[PDB]
Amino acid sequence: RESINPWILTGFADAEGSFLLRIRNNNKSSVGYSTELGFQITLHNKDKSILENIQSTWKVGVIANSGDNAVSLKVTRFEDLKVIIDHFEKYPLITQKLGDYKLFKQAFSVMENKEHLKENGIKELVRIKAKLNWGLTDELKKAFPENISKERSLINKNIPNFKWLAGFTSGEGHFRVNLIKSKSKLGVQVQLVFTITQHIKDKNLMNSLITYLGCGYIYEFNKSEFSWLDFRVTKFSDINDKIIPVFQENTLIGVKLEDFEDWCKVAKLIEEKKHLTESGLDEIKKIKLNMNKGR
DNA sequence: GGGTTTCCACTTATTCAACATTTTAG
DNA sequence: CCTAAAATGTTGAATAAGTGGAAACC
Ligand SMILES: [Ca+2]
Ligand SMILES: [Ca+2]
Ligand SMILES: [Ca+2]
Ligand code: NA
Repeated sequence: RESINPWILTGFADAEGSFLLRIRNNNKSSVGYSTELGFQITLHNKDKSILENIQSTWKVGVIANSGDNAVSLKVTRFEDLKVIIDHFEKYPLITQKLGDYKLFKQAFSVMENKEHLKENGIKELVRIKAKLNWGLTDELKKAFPENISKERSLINKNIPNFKWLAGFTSGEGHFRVNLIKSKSKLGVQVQLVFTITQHIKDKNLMNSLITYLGCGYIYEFNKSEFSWLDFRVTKFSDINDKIIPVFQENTLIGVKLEDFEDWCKVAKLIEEKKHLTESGLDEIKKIKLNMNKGR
């Protein structure tokens, strides 16, 4: 029954939200197409209570299973989309997703004017959809023979505050205990790692985390044709003095919170040098077993 | 109406989270 | 030598993004 701070909500939407525009062949519509406009977040079942909390913050949206292991919050009821717009006007998005929101807003105006029931409005929705997310299907492009741009301006914005960061990290952030086989006396080095992962279309934002948080580095990764970035922090001093205090003051949501708290336990032990004792490493190992995929 | 809207079931691709090992720095 | 810090690479599923079907609203 708890609500979410609005900037945390926008950071979580930058991480996990998606805007939807359906343009559907419909034999019963006057113009031959019906439409649906919306916002949605799909998460693993274990984080259903986040969706319930967003739903009670906005008082809009419906929650439904999405397959066997996930669950969605979807807002497509047209009048309820005014809450979505009012929220993201007041607490605006930061990632390239802001561009998708701007297209969602253009689609909202077409629909608010009832133009989507006419030829000209459907054509404008098609032009808007061509720039949104994955674009037009081949079928829908062939149905609207017209030179239609798929290009948009890139978004370039700075992290607005640490609440946005707590929300974004609740989505994309990762805290772990990395056990490194070592030549140390004890034979296992404990490394705490904070990671944020993102596609390269938001390299600017990613690169800025180094300055925003005053620590870390960025790597690129390649998997066949796909590319993404990690921001990482591995220096214990930065973890303990910069990362941990941020998220104690700006509280994570979801089960990621419990992983952060467990991570902070191991930070305490390292600060006490108990990671260099057998009784310590044993406890660290137990804590790690119950984090992330092992929870 | 009956054209339009809204919801639920369910699918798809891949961008995330996750992870361990291997070097390097100091 | 002893630890800490950074780099090297994967992996596969939790995301993002999307479609089929139809009840029922206005
Ligand atoms: Ca994302
Ligand atoms: Ca995500
Ligand atoms: Ca490599
Ligand atoms: Na996530």
